[PDB]
Amino acid sequence: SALGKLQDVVNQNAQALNTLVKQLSSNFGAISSVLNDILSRLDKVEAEVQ
Amino acid sequence: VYAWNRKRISNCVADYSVLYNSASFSTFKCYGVSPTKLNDLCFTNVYAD
Amino acid sequence: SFVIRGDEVRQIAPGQTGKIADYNYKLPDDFTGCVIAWNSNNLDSKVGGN
Repeated sequence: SALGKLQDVVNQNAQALNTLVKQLSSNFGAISSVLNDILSRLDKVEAEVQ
Repeated sequence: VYAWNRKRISNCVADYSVLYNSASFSTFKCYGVSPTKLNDLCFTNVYAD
Repeated sequence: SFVIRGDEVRQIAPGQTGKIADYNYKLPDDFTGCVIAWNSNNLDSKVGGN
């Protein structure tokens, strides 16, 4: 545990990138989080809203 | 309509353009997919009620 | 300006498909304008057919 100040800096930056990547799996109210679902399921005017 | 009949559709190739351009239909609507795009998709199953 | 059957008036809109929108008259997805239509069964129909 002696170098905890330096490990805390490594841990916070890994936690922040892991959070930023997992937010790509969110819908935010769209029909899917997968952008290729929206583009393969819907036509232009309906897709642009999602 | 109180006893609605379900047909499972499987093991086959469709053509939904032949359906949505058919002269037979007085109304046609879709949800979660757009009718123009259906011929590019696949499904684990389809059901007709 | 043109004549179509009453079913087909829905196809005279931006982003549509079907034999009129596909093979006869296509509007662009960013159309700016007005679509105006009226029944002409008093002029464009005939007994035995026009």
